[PDB]
This record gives sequence, structure tokens and C-alpha cells, in this order.
Amino acid sequence: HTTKIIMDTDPGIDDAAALTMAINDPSLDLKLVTTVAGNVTADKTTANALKIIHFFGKDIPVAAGAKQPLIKPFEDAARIHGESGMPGYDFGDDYGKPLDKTAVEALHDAIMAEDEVILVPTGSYTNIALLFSEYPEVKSHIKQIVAMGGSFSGGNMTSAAEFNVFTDPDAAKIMYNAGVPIVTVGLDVTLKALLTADTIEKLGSLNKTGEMLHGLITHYGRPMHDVNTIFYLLHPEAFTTKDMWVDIQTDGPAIGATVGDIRAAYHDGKTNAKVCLDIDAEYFNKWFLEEVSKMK
Amino acid sequence: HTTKIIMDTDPGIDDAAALTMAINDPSLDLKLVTTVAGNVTADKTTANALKIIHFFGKDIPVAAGAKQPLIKPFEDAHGESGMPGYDFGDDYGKPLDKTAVEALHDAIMAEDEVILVPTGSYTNIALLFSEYPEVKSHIKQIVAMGGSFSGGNMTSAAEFNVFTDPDAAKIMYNAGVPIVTVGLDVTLKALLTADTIEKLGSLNKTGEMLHGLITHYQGRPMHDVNTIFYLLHPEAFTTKDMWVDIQTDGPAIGATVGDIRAAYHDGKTNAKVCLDIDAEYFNKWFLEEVSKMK
Amino acid sequence: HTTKIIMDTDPGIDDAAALTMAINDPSLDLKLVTTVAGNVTADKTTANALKIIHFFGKDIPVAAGAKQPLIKPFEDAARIHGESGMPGYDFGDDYGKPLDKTAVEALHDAIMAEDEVILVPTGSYTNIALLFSEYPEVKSHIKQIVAMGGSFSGGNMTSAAEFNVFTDPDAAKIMYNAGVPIVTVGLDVTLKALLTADTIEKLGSLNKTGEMLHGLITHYNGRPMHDVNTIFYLLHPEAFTTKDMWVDIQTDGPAIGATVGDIRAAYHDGKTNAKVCLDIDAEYFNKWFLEEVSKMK
Amino acid sequence: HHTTKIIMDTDPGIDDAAALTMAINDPSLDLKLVTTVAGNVTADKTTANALKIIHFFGKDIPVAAGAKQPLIKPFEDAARHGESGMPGYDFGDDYGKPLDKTAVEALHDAIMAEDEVILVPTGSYTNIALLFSEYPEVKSHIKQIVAMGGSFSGGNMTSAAEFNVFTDPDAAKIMYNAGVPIVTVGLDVTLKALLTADTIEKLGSLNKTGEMLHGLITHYNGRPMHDVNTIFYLLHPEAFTTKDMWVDIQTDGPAIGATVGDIRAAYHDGKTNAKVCLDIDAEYFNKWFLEEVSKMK
Ligand SMILES: [Ca+2]
Ligand SMILES: [Ca+2]
Ligand SMILES: [Ca+2]
Ligand SMILES: [Ca+2]
Ligand SMILES: [Ca+2]
Ligand SMILES: [Ca+2]
Repeated sequence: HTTKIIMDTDPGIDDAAALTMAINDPSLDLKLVTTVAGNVTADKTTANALKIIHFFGKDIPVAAGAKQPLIKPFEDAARIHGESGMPGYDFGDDYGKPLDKTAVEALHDAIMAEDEVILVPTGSYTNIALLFSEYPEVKSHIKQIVAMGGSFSGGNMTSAAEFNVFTDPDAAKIMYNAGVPIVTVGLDVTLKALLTADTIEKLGSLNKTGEMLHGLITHYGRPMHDVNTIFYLLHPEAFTTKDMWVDIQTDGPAIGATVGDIRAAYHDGKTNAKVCLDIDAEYFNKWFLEEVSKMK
Repeated sequence: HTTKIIMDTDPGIDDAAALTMAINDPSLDLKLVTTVAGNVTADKTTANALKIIHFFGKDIPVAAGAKQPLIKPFEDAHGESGMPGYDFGDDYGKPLDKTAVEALHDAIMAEDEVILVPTGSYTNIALLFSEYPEVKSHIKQIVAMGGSFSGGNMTSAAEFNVFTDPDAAKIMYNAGVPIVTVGLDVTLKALLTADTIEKLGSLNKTGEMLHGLITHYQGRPMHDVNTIFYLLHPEAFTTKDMWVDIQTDGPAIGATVGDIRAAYHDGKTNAKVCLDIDAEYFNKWFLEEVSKMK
Repeated sequence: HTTKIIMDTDPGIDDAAALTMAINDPSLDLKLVTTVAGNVTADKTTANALKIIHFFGKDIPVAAGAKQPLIKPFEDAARIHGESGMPGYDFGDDYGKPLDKTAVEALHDAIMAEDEVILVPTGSYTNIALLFSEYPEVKSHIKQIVAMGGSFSGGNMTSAAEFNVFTDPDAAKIMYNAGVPIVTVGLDVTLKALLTADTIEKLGSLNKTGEMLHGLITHYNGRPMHDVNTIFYLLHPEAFTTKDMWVDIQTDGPAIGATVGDIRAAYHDGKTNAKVCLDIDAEYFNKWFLEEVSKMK
Repeated sequence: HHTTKIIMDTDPGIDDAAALTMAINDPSLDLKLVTTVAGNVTADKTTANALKIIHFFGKDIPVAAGAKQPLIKPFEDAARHGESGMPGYDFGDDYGKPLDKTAVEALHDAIMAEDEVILVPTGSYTNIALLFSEYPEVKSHIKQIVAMGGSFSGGNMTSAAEFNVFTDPDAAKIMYNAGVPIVTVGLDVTLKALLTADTIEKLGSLNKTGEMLHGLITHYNGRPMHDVNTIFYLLHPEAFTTKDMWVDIQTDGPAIGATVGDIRAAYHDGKTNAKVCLDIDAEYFNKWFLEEVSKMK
């Protein structure tokens, strides 16, 4: 048996590393990749997902999704224009075409086709919120959501908020209230998931995949974000977790905050997320190299 | 010329009267009816739209839409149709095998120009504009039942359709498509008189049907039908272009906040707000239109 | 045999008419007038209150209060600059001085001196919020608050909000949550309290007070009267239709300054914090206004 | 040879007791006044606790009791026994009485008496918000506010919010928008300010002050020290890493009580209102704490 997964992404170098591990691990069956707009437009994140899938010679379908957040106007200060949004390696132009259907339509069809799937959002959550609103019947087919985003110890857009949640707080609130079990892979662990200078050097000489990932990773040691959704699916024993109630702040100066009820004081003992609080960084490094060494 | 219109509804007696006028006026071509959940489930509002369309012998397609608001949990306040006072029978046909969003996307992209007429909460319109922003250049305007600039009905601050899905209303009001706001400011003045309702019941089969719905619960304020009355008789309304914001949290959740002084938005407007109505002409019009029907 | 009252004001022509009726009614004992900043700064509203009290020759102390709202920055487009903020009559320049103490300190001393008082806020509620936070012991001495402000049917700063609440929504929230009984005299009644052209003509020829009030009333220019309806409520509650309900104050977002009435009683388990004024006998308001001013200087 | 004039607003509290100990006894500091606010115990009990500490050192530095409740946010009753709120030592019953005036009134008089003072709030900020609203004239007399509270890396009431800000977010917003320079002594540094087992053992054997502080510090089973870091900042700012930034207070929603730092300087046109403490020399904090207490009774 393989675990059926669907990835919703805004590649993005971090998403490229997540997709690399998901595509190549033989215990995972990646059914579908959807994209959302982020630091580049949905047209560019779509092209980037196609570039990674084509690099591995796979025919995994890509569906382009939401061009904008539900409500929060996208910060143009965060919008890179006339660039790829996934720099540091030449993929060529031979990478194929997305589906004609939207990410929401593709998610609905791919989820309803499976008894059980794990959904893995590594961008802002706009497509997931739209999916759950238009097709709430998908939820019984989803075992778990393993989401990159949030922080319980300090943000990156402000002190209070992490990028994926901050980009579409309203979509994050819909996802966090949907009643599907969530694993929160936030900055609490991703800032600890330090790919060492020694690991990054070894990566660049390993094979064509290692050369590609080295190019993306070194373009700007490196904390790895989105790839920890896949590392959690394969090695949950590498993480320390805590079940808690998570609320999304959707306005005011703390817009985009993932607020954890760390005391369990306010929600009558109810939880909606398994929050990732720590990671084995040594095993993450060993794992990352072991996995890439088996690829092209 | 005929105006192409698409109606998004939660029938509902008020939506029944709106659909009746839209179906039967020869200057309007109703391409599609979509439904949303409200006082009753999306399954029941879908059945109610199909009952009205079938009553006039039309095969106007119905697509069932959103079962719940985007964010705000629906206030539960069993057994009921949600459109009582007339027996439509069995045999009213079936919805499309796609969502309201998918049906709206296909029907709007097939036309150069359409008018969109939401008479429920705005969930399907917000989902449509988020998933398919390419529809917006095909929409001349939105003529929306909802809001109030002079006192609400769910609270003092908020009208039902906006209150039910404030987040969807915000998405619709920020989408850049021209809006006409048909709020409580005019619908509470659109009083169908006791004399009108009596004449309606004896007029014909449509009059009998509308009489049955209208009198199920002296005179009745009519809501959603004023979107169609606006399309056909804009001269019967007093309007003011203004900036409208949607309050989406706090005690004033669901408020349509009009910048009545134009103090806060650098003179920009996103809505033509209906502030008054010729109630006498509304009554005369309502009877004249129904007299031409079955 | 007199009702002890304290007025917190931002005069303002409407507050001048309220103070006029309160000073001159023999069933009322106006112990103190406090001021808050509004369309003009607190120094100007203080001067305006002193002008009205000095016009009637009374001993009534004035204490200057808050210069700014608690939290919401005062909208500069609503600030009237290099002006009195009470135009249409020259009182001269011999109107006396405020107390040395703040409005809050003067309110605390005047309320604690009475077993029972009625508080009558006709500006924004900044002083009352500060008072209840610093000296919650005053609340057992207050029989009720009769407040000018709010709307349950359309605002004047936006469609959602009335000026006095809009000006300091956080102060209004503190006041509305304080557990002192409130009567809300909002735009629902004040926009119906239309002083007719016939009344305003008769007012100007009545006596010195009528001449002074005519000067203030007709400076911009029939006229809706606001703040004076707090005093008309105290003297003639039979002139009003009221409804006890739960009122929340919106303190942020586009509906900032909204008084939200739970008109269905759906959300508060049947609890009430305000008696909301919904209708007024405008004919009696006119008759009363003329009858009262005819008994003055 | 010259002293810094300071005023402390406190809710003692073991952490405030340690802050007051250092402030009372440092020869470069002149503590003019202590005010109190309600927190984990009532304002009556925090007042008693400040008087106990002052009396322990043979001083009669005045204490003025302040606000009994937050401005707006109902006090979380799960966060309020027949308990002192400062256990682990018998201070006896000879500790004297607070001033008759409120904290606000005492703060206004003490600040206006000085050309320059530093204000040091170690509780929730209710008294400071009321002070700045009623007496904005104090602000030109205040060089700086050195505040215990906030976090830019994880809270203690929720993931988003620290206790002092969470307790009265509205008061914290008024303080952060008042235009007086702020030094933020948040959980970023106070959770690193670990008084070691070795330090706490040496403290207990040092003298009567060390015995008293040992009693309070070891009552609940090193120890992170909070409020005392305001005084450690005043004396040894070189022991801290700071960054000027714009700080907003979240006053509603699930992130209520958050101190939101514009860490990118993306949203406020490069304007700052706070010098945020991000790191501390914990080794020097320990050395300093022992050196200071060794010079006391
Ligand atoms: Ca990403
Ligand atoms: Ca769709
Ligand atoms: Ca409807
Ligand atoms: Ca005071
Ligand atoms: Ca006034
Ligand atoms: Ca403290």
C-alpha cells in the first residue's frame, strides 16, 4: 500500500524541495499538484510546479488555482514581477501544460476518486477554503491536512504572523474550522530544520537532483520550510507535537496570527490541530541526503 | 433588446415574487437560476426555485449552490418547505449536475454582457469571483437585494442577506463590478397594499399563487422583487452613488456601512444605493405585470 | 423636592439649549457642568458652558475635562478651527473661570455628595468612562444616565454611527457596560424633535432667553433639536415611546461608533442595559419648548 | 552624586517585589512614588504588598492604590483565594497606609513636581492609560517608560499574548500611542533572565534582604525573573540587545493582548514607538543581582 497525497503549492524554492521528496518516495502516491498565487502570480507558480514534475519525467497533473486571496489585498511589496519565482536552476521550456480545470475542480475530482487522501498545503490556503465551501462532501475523504504555515513563537511578516497564513487569513480560518484533522508545520519547527553547510555542499555533488536542489537552495546553512510536511508524513517520530486549539486572527495589527490556546483555557478542552513544536535536525539532514541519493 | 439576467436565490416567498416578474417580463431573458442555503437548506431552496419555474411551464436551468456561509456559522433560527401557502404539486424537474459556481461561470462566459441578481446571501457570488475572476468583465452590473442604511432586521445594524454571509458580501462589494443596492431603505417602503393583495388573489392562476404565498403569515413589504422592479423601472427609485463597506465581525457584524458624507474614500463609490421608491407605482406595476400572466 | 442632575457637555448650540432648560426648570437642581472636547477643543467647550451659566447669573460650577478621545484619533475634518463652536450670539467676555480640578475629579466629588443623582452626557462619553474606571464607587450614587447619542435607524458620521458615540466608541462601551441604567436619546427621536418655523419665529420675540436661543438656532439657516431631549425626557417621559434592550458599541472596523440594538432580543438571554427612545410627541416638544422659555429672563 | 527620578506602577506580585527591592536600594535611583493596579489579586492586596516591601527597607515612599479592573476586557476570574498574592515571607502588620488619593491623582502630582522622571509599569497599564487621558500635560515630564510586558516570540496567556498586555489591551494601546518613548521589557528577554540555583542558594544566606527574596523566589518550585529587568535595564542597558520598532496592540479577536512588532519595518513609514529588548546577558544579570543584594540590609 502507498499513501495517496495531493499537494497545494506556490513554488517557490521550499515547495520545489517538498515536491522533490513527495514525487520520489515510493511509499507516497502524489495524485495531483495544485497551485495558488503567492510571491509570483498563479501562472508562474503553475509553471514552477510543471518544471519540477517534468524534471523527474513524471506526468502528475497540475491545476492552476486562485490568483488572489479571498479578502486580504495581496501586498505588492511581497509581489516579485517579471521573474520566475523559483530561481537558481535552468529547467528548460519542455515542461508541459496544466489541466484546463481550476485547482478547486481538480481537488474535488481527485479527492472524491479516493477512499482516503492526505492534503498537503504549502502555500496560502485559498484553494482549500474554496474547495471546502463549494464541495464540503470532500471532507470525509481526507484523513489529515499536513499544512506548512503559522507560528506559535514569532512570525516572519510581523512578530505575530507567518507568510502562508498572513497572505490569506480568511482562507486559513475556513480550513482551521473545517473539522478535518490538521498537522501544523509552522515556524516553531521549520526555523529549527537547518540544512547544514556540510549537507548543502554534499547535495551539490550528489547527482542531477542534488545539483538542481543545491542551485535553488543557494540562490539567496538554510532553514527548510515546506519539505517538513513530507518529512512529517514519512518520519512523524522526528517531531515533538502538541494537540491544541488554533484560531486565525483575520483583522487588526495581529492579522495572520495562528493563536494557539497553549493553556487549553478557552475551548472546553477541544483541539483542531497537532502543532509541530520541535524536530530532530540531525535526522532531518541525514534523511534529506539519503532520499536525494536514491534520485536521478 | 432583451437584457440577459442570472438570478442567485434562496426562495423564500420574496424570491418567488422576484422570479415571477423576471420569468414573465418580455424585456428580460433569465438564463439560469442558482440557489444558496438560508432559512432552509440548499436542497429546499433548489426545490422552491424549480417549483416557480415549472409553474410558468419554463425549462430555465437551476443549479444548487453553497450549503453554508463562508465563515459565520448559520444561526438555526425542521419540517417546513421554506416557501409555504401554495400547492405546486410533484413534477417540477431536476437541478443541473453541477454546482451553482460552475453553472454561473459557464452561463456568464457564454454572454457578452449579463446582469447578476442575488436575492439570498452572496456565498455563490463570492466563490465565483474568487475561483473565476475572468467572469467580471462579462457583468454589466449586480442588482442585489440586501443591506440597510437606516436600520436592520437581524440587529439594528444588519439586514438578513448580508448578516447571513458578511465575508461573501465583502468579497462582492470589493470585486469592482458595479452594484445597485436594494436594501431595507426601499424594501420596507415597497408596501403591497391590502387592496392590491385582494385584487391579486382574484386576477388569474399567477395572482392566486402569489396571493397564497403573500398571505400565508394589512399590506406586506416586498423585498427581492424590487431588484426586478429596479431593472424595469429605475425611474421609480431615488438613488445615491456611495462607498459601501461590509462589517464582518463585532456586534455590528453584517452592517452595510455607507459613507453618507463621502468623507473617507477620496470620493470613490462602489454602489448605487436605493434610498426611496414610488410605492403607488410599485403597486400599479405589480398588478399590471401579473394581469399579463397565466 | 428637586432632582439632582450633573451635565457633561461639549457646547455646541444643542448643549446650550439643554443647559438652558436644565438651569431654569424649578424641579431640577443642576449641581455641576463638565465639558469634553468635540467639534472644538475642551478650552472652547469650557468657555461656551461658562457663557450659558453666566447668561442666567447662576453659581453653577464648570470643570474642564478630556481634551481627546481615549483611543480613536479625533477626525480633523470634524474639528472646527479658529471659531467659538457656539456661534450666533455674543455673550461678551465676563463669564468667569472653570474649577481648578478636572471634570473627572469634579464629577467624583459632586456624585459622592448626593445619595442619588442623574448624569446627563450630551457630548462624547470620555469623562464618564474615565470616572467609572478611576472611581467605580460613584455608580451606586447614580439613579440613571440620560445620554444624547446613538442611532438604531441611521447615523450622521456614517450610515452606521452617530457623532457622540463615533467620537469615542471605547468610552461609550465602558459607559454601556458599567451597569448604571441608561436612557438612550438617539437620532431615532432627535431627528423627529423638529422645532417648527412658527416656534422659532415666536422664540426670537419671547424675551432675552428666546432672543439668545433664536440667535444660536438660526445661525446655520424648522430645526431638529438633539441634546435638549435629555432634559425633555427627564421632565416629560410621557412624551416618548421607549424599548428596553441590549445595546453593544462597535469600537472598530467600518461600523465604528455603531450602537447595535439587539432588537430581536436573540443574543443576550433577555438582558437589557438601555431604555432606547424610539418616538417622540413633536407637537408637545414644540409647545413645551415655548412654555419653558416664556418662564425665563 | 546625581540620582534618576523614577515612579513605579505595580501589582505585587513576587516579580514586582524583586523590582521594588532593586529600585528602593540602588543609590543612582530616587523612587518618588509607587502606584498599584489590580491583577492576580485585588488592588487592596497589591497596595498592601507594595507597602510591605517599602516598610521592609525602613522607607515610607508613598503608595497610591489605583484601578480595580481593566478598562474594557473583563478580568479572567480563573486568573484570580484568601491569598496575599505575594507569598513566602512574613512582612508583619506595621507597614502603614496608602495615600487617600487614587494612583492617577498621585501620578499626576508626582510627575508635575519633576522636570524629568522615568515611569516603570510592571503590572497591567490601566493607571497609565487613565493618567495620559485625564492629564496629557504629564507627558513632557516623562523621559521614558520602561514597561514589563509583551512578547515578540510567544506569549504566556495564549501563544500570541503576555499577561500584563493581555489583562488590559486597551490601556496598553493608549500607552503605546501616547508619544512617550517606551522600552519594551517582554518575554523575549525575561524568559532568558534565569536566576540560577547557585544565585538563589547564595541569596538565602547573604543577609535579611537575601533571606526575604529567597522566601518569595522559592515559594513556588533556577527562576526566570520578569519585572526586575525594568530596573536592570535602567542601571545596565549595555546588558541588553535592543531594536527600535513600531509596536501595535491587538485589542480584540483571538490574538487579543498581542504586542505586534513591525519586525520588517514594512508598514509604518520607518516610524518607531518602542525600543524592544530582544536579548539579555543572563550571566551579568546573576552577578548584578547578588552584588546589589549584598549592599542591602
Ligand atoms: Ca510555499
Ligand atoms: Ca468550482
Ligand atoms: Ca431571498
Ligand atoms: Ca482623576
Ligand atoms: Ca453636544
Ligand atoms: Ca507585575
